[PDB]
Amino acid sequence: SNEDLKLKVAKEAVKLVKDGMVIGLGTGSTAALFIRELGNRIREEELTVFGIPTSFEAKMLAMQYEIPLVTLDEYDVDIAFDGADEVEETTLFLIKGGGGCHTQEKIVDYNANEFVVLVDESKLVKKLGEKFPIPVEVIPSAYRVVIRALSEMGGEAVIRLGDRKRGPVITDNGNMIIDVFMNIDDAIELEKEINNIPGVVENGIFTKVDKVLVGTKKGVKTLKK
Amino acid sequence: SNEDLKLKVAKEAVKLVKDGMVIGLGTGSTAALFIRELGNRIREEELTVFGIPTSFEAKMLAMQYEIPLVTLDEYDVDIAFDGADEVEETTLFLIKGGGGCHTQEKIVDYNANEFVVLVDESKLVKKLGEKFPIPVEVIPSAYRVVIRALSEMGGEAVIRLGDRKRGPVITDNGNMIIDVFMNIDDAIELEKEINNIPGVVENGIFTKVDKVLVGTKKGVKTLKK
Amino acid sequence: SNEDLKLKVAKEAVKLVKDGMVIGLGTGSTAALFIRELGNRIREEELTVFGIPTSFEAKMLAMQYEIPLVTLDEYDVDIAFDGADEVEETTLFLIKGGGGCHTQEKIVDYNANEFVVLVDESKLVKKLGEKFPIPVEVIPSAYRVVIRALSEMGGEAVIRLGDRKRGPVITDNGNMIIDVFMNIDDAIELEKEINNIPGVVENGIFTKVDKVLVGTKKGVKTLKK
Amino acid sequence: SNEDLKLKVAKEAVKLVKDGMVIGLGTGSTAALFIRELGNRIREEELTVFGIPTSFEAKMLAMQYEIPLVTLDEYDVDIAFDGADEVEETTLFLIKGGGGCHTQEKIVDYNANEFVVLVDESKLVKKLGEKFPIPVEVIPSAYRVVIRALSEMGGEAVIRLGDRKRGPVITDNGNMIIDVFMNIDDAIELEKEINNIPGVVENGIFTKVDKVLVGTKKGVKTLKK
Ligand SMILES: [Cl-]
Ligand SMILES: [Cl-]
Ligand SMILES: [Cl-]
Ligand SMILES: [Cl-]
Repeated sequence: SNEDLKLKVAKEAVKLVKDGMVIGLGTGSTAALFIRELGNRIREEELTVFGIPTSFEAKMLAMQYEIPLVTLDEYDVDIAFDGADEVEETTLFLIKGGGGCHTQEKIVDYNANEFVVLVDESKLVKKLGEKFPIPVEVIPSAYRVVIRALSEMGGEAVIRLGDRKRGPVITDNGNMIIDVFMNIDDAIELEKEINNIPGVVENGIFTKVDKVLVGTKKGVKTLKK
Repeated sequence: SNEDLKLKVAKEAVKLVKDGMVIGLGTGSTAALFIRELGNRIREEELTVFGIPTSFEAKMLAMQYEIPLVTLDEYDVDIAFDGADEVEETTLFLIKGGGGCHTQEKIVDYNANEFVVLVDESKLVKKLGEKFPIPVEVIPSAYRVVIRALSEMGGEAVIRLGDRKRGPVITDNGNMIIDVFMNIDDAIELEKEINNIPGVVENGIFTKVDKVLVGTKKGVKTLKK
Repeated sequence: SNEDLKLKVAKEAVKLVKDGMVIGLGTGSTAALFIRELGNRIREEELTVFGIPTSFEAKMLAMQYEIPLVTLDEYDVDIAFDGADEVEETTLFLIKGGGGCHTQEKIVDYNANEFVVLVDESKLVKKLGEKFPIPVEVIPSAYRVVIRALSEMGGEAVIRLGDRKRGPVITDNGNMIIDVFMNIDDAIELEKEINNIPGVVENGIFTKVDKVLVGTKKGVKTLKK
Repeated sequence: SNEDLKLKVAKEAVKLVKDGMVIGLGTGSTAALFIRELGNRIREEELTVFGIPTSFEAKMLAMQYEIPLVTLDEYDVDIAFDGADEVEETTLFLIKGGGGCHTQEKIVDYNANEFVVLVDESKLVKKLGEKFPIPVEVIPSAYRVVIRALSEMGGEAVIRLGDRKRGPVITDNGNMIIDVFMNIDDAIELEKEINNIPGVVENGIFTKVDKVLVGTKKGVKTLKK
């Protein structure tokens, strides 16, 4: 699972943090390494830096690494750092939500002044959604009719089931997750269309990325449109 | 308040129900009268009719009037009956969610085989949203950034505060409500764009309807197309 | 995982269902097998039987096996069937909530006219909670202070984390789960005390049951008192 | 409604705050005045004091008066300040939850090193629960069986309905509120018994106060012991 490349991008990403910044703390294994680096760098350099978490996980990690936490209802974010399940090469469109936290991730990431994605090179894809389903957070009363709508749109949609709870996985917001495989022609339009299905709260297509840091065997390349 | 006209429309609407149907049970004063009529009809004619609620209000009234409730996750709705805050005369577009329940309302109403709106004549308007704000259900962590997005779209947005609970009104789904006055040029497109703001769950613009029953002093008229 | 003994108990349990009943549908592998048997019986005998689910799992299985679902807010349950993580041999006290659904389970199971536990023989224990921790559903804001409370009570408490969603496991009600090992010397009082910790929603000690059906190699035995 | 008395208690209460403390920020009109006073004192004396909110209201007010906010999952509370609907004179037992926020209030207030209640003189009563119902926060699926349980206990239990939303008032936690009139013979035991009803999250009886500051025409008096 490319941990050395993940750590490499985390250590490079943390250099972008400046004293006085409010930083969005992403979710997933790559973000988690970044949160540890930020925690270290805050302590060792006596920085005044606050974090806004994108999940209970990010919140609990921040606490462990002693990053002061604030909320988006109180502060704007200077830079949001987050991972991705896929990054489309030519567009820098993402699929996120493998970890079931795409809703709070999007809220922070799209609202930050800058949104930086942190990935190892294996996340790069030629075609978004070819090999990874789109996560969709759904109001529980609407699961059947959202599966219908997604199926009408050409998707193969399945409810995400839990490993440590019986039945559907539940998000930090109390909703279910449907994962849907789609042939994505126009990712911007598809993101809009899925969100307009009654019962859909948010989906894992991200189309507003400022830049992508990619850990490779050679180093860290930056991608920007 | 037009109670006479509301009762008239409810009494006429209940005649559309056929034995064996699953009926969507709307929310608000007019839908409440309909639920009473439906319960009375089920009793007096011994119909086998089930209901699917759009709110905890609808669930409680169904209990009170002995309408057996099933779930949208198992059954499609033959006819959904619901109220509206505004019905635009030329388009039959609606604003709903004055009572805070537009999200579950839309899940039921848009998915019903037939969606029938029940209003008294006072709800008819020349221009949608000229005199009533659009309810928007919002993930609580996102309220500040959603207010910003709505303001940047030209809206006057205010968080709805409560009287029987201190602070923000909370929906049946656990979220907050922002009410936003907007100049609605293209209702179909605005509905879509509001839903694509991160942190927005659903909004009160409704642009799909089968027919609108309107209680007037001379009787109930049916609007369609 | 004793699938023969679980299937055996499910097949015997379904015989207790009578035409016209409302049946509580439990959660977990043994309950799932019962739900299938029930659906088969309803179909092959053309029974008029309704279900009330204890979880999103039970809801989905009821859909799959064509059991019409109603609500506890409208109907009482004739017989609730559910599984257990442990059944104490002398008292028939249980631990439930291994699958994270103990809160809704307890709501249904304690209120049913008859509550029937279904287990294979491996679930029988000499001492409740010696080898299995008590699940505790917790308001997220409270997890730290609940860990403290449970520790004061002599428990070793740990937040349940997931792998299909990053971070804490979230219940069907949107809360967290703390699992706590305790030396249980009065189950009835411990259940009551845990529930009086601020931030605790419900716990997995069950001290009310009508009978326990146990699948053994020599047949299904029935335990009571 | 005794506004000058509330103000005078708030002004006296704020003197109890010391630099470096973490303070619990209560809910309701009297607490809101306290929050204003605290915000003023933090700014004017350049205190390093943090607040932990007991509601979305308290969080919103803190932000408005620029009190830095932390969470109970991160920090313990030195002093929690909160209001009350009733304060029984001889015992200092309280009823809280008039504003629908008793659950988060109890989580903070019971966990504080010191819990201070702020009331005007009109909140003092001879007998707890004689003139005011006990708020009870209830899992929505359980409202009928919880009404039943409370009624079996001798209570007159009624669902609290909203005025700025249709149907049941919903808490910050996404649950319903049932208000129940009871003849309270043993408050400590009743608090425990109500909490052990399946589907009850928390109730408004509070039995653990350190002191009560009372606003009277003459001044502010401290009740303790
Ligand atoms: Cl995620
Ligand atoms: Cl509404
Ligand atoms: Cl479970
Ligand atoms: Cl309150």
